[PDB]
Amino acid sequence: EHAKAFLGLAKCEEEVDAIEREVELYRLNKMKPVYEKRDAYIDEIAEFWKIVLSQHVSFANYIRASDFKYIDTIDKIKVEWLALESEMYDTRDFSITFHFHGIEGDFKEQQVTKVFQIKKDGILTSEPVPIEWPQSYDSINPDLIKDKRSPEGKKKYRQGMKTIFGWFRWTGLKPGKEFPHGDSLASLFSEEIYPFCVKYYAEAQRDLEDEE
Amino acid sequence: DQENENEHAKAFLGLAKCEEEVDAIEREVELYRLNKMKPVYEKRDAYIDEIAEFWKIVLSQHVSFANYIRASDFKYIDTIDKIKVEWLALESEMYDTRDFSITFHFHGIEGDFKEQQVTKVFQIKKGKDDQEDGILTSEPVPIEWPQSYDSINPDLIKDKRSPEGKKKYRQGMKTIFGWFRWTGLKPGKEFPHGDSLASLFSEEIYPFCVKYYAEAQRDLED
Repeated sequence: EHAKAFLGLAKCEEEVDAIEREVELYRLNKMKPVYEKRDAYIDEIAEFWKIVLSQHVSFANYIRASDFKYIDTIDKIKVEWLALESEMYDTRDFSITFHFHGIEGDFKEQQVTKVFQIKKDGILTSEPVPIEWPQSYDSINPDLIKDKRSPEGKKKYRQGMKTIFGWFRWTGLKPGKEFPHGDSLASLFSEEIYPFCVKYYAEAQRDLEDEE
Repeated sequence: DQENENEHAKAFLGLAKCEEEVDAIEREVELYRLNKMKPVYEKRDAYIDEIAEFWKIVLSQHVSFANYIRASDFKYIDTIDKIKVEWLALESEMYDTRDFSITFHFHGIEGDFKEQQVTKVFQIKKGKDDQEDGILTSEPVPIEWPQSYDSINPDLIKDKRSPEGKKKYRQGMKTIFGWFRWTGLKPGKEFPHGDSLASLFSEEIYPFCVKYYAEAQRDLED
């Protein structure tokens, strides 16, 4: 028994999913103007992103220690939700653009955009995007390493692919063969870091305020 | 740096205003969701009423609900055969999007617990200064306690100041029935975590009961 009720409940849950979709699209549309206005003010604050990325708890766990030298050069982060350009896109789909100020003689100033899209629930996927790795990473650079057959050549390949730079060539299509948990890192940016960066910034001052 | 510190000040003022706009947007979005969902909840709840043991299964399925009350109370929680939540913000914009009334119907137990319908109201309140999103508060609402709970019933205990009376008193206030007189305005003197329990209902149990029920029915197979 209860079959009739169960079928009805299944249809109701479908209606709920549809509403959630409409609600999120409504929110994304309303937020676009506010984010633009907000980001313009952020661009006026020196080490904003440096401070935010160092304030986020789990972010640091996704990358290597030696990466913070370059992460600290991030001067701008902009996320754009693809669903605002067309349906066919999940509301979780987005492009994220980073601007690195660089480091004289080691890491060049550059702007890199990576696109994340849901594929079937569902999982994020992406296409590799070019990024010039720090000169300091030549020994662990996948495109450079000559002969990754030796025990050290493999160690170095693994070390480099686990850096934030390895994340840029992540696709989510070869589980176990790419930067670990690239999809979770992406979600960190679109769901936490970009939307609530100001709150992280305020918390960073608050924290350094209690130590005062 | 009179220009930069001024730029930072301008920036901070600008950001504070942006957050205010975000807060306004969040409310507008939530009102839209609640209005669209109201009709779906009514239809879904009508199907739920055709499944007699639905709520008993859902409530035993939730991961933390059980942590709020004595295992002893489940005899009575098992008689709940209807739960309906209504969001107050839909009736007036003076209500916070988190404000709601929850109505329970208990089938009862012969000679011990009367069949009855009870509605409790929860509304946000703030203390000012600190960002404080505010906390939930409520007013006591009448419910007829089980006859067997006579000795721990707050309104029947004569002493409740003596060693044994105080113990019996505290036991009763920790039951689901004690939760009905919770208000959130007398910390340490009421049903423990009455506020978190109320949120469990409006944010988890009522909205996702069907997912909990399915998960429970799924564990009966394989």
